[PDB]
This record gives sequence, structure tokens and C-alpha cells, in this order.
Amino acid sequence: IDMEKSQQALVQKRHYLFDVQRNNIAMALEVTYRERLHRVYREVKNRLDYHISV
Amino acid sequence: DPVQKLFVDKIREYRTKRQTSGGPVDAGPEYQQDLDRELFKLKQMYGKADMNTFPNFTFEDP
Repeated sequence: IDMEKSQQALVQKRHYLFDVQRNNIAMALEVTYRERLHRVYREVKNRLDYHISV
Repeated sequence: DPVQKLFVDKIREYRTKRQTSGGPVDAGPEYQQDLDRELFKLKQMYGKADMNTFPNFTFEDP
């Protein structure tokens, strides 16, 4: 009886895995977003630094 | 302050120079050679991308 009850309780958290998956993938997309922003900023500043140094 | 002829000497050499500044007077082709070498080296340190636009990326997703 109690083993079955334990399985029933374990069912409740049966979704957490996909919650984790979603969090990870979404935040990875956010990572790509943010790094793209920082990289474009970097490139523009570098390109203008070229001419400043000139 | 003009009492020291050195100041006026430097000053009007300077002036004549600025008037000649229509071009860099007496640059000498070695000037241009130095420019060439160092400008390349600077560019390679800065890469080979055309220094005129916003090099496009078309960023790649997972």
C-alpha cells in the first residue's frame, strides 16, 4: 500500500524534468541574444578605434 | 618675452611651417615607406574586414 502511495506522490513531480528542459533552452536562446548584442557593440567600437588610432 | 631671440626664431620657423602646411613639407619618401609599413601592421592587428560598413553576421541559432 505505502509503496503504491509513494509512486502516486512521485507522479506529482513527474513534470519537473521538462520544466528544467524549458528553462535551459529558453535561457540559452537569451544567451545567444545577449552575446549577439555585446558582440555587435564590440565590433563597432573596435572598428571606430581603428580610425582613432590612425 | 620676445627679448630672447630664440623664442622668435622658433616661432617664425613654426609659422612658415604652418603656412607650408598646405602639405607636409619635406616629408620624404621614407616618410611614406614608414607610413606604409606601420599602416599595414596596424590593419592586420585590426583584421582584414572592410573598414567602411557594418559587417553583417546573420547569427546562428542552436
